[PDB]
Amino acid sequence: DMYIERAGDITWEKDAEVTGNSPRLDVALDESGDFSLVEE
Amino acid sequence: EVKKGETTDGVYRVMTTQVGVGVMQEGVFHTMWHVTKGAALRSGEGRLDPYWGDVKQDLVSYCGPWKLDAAWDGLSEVQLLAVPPGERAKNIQTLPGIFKTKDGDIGAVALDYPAGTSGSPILDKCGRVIGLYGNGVVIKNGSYVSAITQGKR
Repeated sequence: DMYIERAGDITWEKDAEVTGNSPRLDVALDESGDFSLVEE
Repeated sequence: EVKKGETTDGVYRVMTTQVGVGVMQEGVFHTMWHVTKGAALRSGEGRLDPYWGDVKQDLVSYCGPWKLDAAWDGLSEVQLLAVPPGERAKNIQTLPGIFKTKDGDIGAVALDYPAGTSGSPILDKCGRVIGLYGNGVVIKNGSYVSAITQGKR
């Protein structure tokens, strides 16, 4: 069995670290809800 | 002993070992399906029972219908409110990429966090949850890209 415990408020933080790129990917979503990359 | 109408909105760890993360808003708990697999959750005496769920969307709501409807504007940067297992919640700003499927385009964040972080909320500059983190792909270099998974209100 599972339970939940509080982790914080949902707020935008000013001066948060910015990182990561913004890739454009061709993906496929199957009926199980899993994403996979599309072969070239 | 609470004022009538009081809730406790916020972000929560889904524990079992942290298996996921979820959003409490307007009395409904929102997380990803693969985190709880539609199982009931405990909230210290109170028990949360599933209300709506979809395996393909990988989303589930407890105590009521899905309440989150804000969407990424396709243009501005977002913030992942990452709640990793064993670490404090922390905001990460990023410009989303794009998942392109045969049925349209979805925003995606190129941020890499353990599996127990699934269900962490993604925010617009208003602080509105535009989706949940934790369902995506691992690309060739081993890094993880997550879709901005949003439900319907």
